[PDB]
Amino acid sequence: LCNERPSQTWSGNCGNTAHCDKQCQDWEKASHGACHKRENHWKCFCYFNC
Repeated sequence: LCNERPSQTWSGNCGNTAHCDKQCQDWEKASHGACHKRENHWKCFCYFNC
């Protein structure tokens, strides 16, 4: 189940979603990551146990 968890590692705003996708998998221990806008802030969300 791909639990879309907010930016742990990543800071404020996101753009390099390719980086985000690693900065979740490698750093933390998610399946992957992806950038999304929430409250006008692009967060790198991580996606675990997918």
